Amino acid sequence: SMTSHSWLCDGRLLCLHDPSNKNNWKIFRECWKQGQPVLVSGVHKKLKSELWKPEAFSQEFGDQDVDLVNCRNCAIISDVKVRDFWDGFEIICKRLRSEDGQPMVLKLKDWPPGEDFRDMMPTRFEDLMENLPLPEYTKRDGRLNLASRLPSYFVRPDLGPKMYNAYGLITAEDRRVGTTNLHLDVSDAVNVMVYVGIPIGEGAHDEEVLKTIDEGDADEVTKERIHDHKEKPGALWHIYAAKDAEKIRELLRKVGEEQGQENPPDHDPIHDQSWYLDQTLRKRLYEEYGVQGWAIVQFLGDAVFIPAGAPHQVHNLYSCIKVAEDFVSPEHVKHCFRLT
Ligand SMILES: CNCc1ccncc1
Ligand SMILES: [Cl-]
Ligand SMILES: [Cl-]
Ligand SMILES: [Cl-]
Ligand SMILES: [Cl-]
Ligand SMILES: [Mn+2]
Repeated sequence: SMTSHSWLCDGRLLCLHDPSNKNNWKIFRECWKQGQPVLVSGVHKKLKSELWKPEAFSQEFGDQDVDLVNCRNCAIISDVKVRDFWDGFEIICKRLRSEDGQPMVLKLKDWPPGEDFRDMMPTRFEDLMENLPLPEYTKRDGRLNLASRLPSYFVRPDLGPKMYNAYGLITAEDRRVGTTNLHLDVSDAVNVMVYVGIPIGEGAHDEEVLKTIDEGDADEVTKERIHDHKEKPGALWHIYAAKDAEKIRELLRKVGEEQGQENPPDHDPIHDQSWYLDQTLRKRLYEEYGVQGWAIVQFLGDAVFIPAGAPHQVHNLYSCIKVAEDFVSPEHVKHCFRLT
């Protein structure tokens, strides 16, 4: 039967089932006040699906200049055309190649650039903002969004949304690599998976995707969404409570030292955005520091709510289009305050 919600991560993660249910706030707010992330499924069904395809982005915007990142070695590919990224999104034999002759795993950097999303893509902007879940929190003028209401004593988020476009990681070696490394944001955010691209030509790597989710520490209820409902999995997240950020810094300082980095004892390895916590680092965090995280698989249409100050990392399983909006909830406004 249709139900209001369910639990993931063995009861530690709320999953809301209907993105436009006017009563969601009653379940949401209790979980949110405790510093937990929240998942809302089904947002894809509310969107105009023709607006969120890689072929449309290539056709409409393909002549713009951009930089890309090689996810495997963090190298920048400077001043290429945006079509060079999009035309390889699903067709592997069209991807830019590394010196070694392999197709590259690429991320499109800062596109649309800065705050231009609304000006460049006015129809996409309308379609996203009108269909965000928890609208009193997430809309620019929502009754519980303080972004437009705070003085300069608080860091205000840039006008959004922001897009995250990147290929899926492929090999066993790629399992230890991040699409986006561990970092934190001083505002809350909602991140929506608007498109998942399962490739062709080398499209058959369905079994390395299961070993990544399994080793990623994903829960048994999550593994059932694949095998039983045939939903398309985009990305594996790890999120940590804001209260655990300093223990995470202590671990990454210890590991930097062991790997012979030379860092001052105050340096911030989370702000550096230089680490991805692989299965080894996540076990060590748990055992040596007492810190447990939320391992989340974001499927097509899943909205991930990320609390202000919560460290998080993302590993694309397949090619993804994500769109995120920043907001400032009253629950987490401490995280953006400039004093004490
Ligand atoms: C896939 N999204 C990448 C991302 C970057 C920063 N924060 C959250 C997500
Ligand atoms: Cl548009
Ligand atoms: Cl709401
Ligand atoms: Cl990064
Ligand atoms: Cl908090
Ligand atoms: Mn982030």
